Amino acid sequence: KVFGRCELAAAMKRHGLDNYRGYSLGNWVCAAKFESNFNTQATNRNTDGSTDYGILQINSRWWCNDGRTPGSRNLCNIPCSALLSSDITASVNCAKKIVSDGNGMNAWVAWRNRCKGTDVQAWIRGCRL
Repeated sequence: KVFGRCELAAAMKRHGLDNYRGYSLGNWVCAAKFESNFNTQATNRNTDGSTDYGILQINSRWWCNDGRTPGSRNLCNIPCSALLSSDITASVNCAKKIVSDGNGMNAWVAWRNRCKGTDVQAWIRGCRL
């Protein structure tokens, strides 16, 4: 499923992310934009052989099991394909463990490089929330 900016925003607030661990809604939307282009089915391979899954590109090294990542953990106790559903519940819930892990949203390299220190508000501009 490919979300609209505001739809994704709406769903993310609904699922408890607005100011989750201090991170306003615009951060999560911006991160989603640059990780997956709002597309729930997005997959990409990392240089280490792990794969990134979903709307927020959650990775198999630590957070999920995809059956082909040797020497990895499954810290969100999920198969990585659960992260590609049209329902974002699993991705959000897992994002909350990641984001609560010490490094905050810096765990997402696209957040720190593209969203951090920028006007993240603009990502929710014109949405009913």
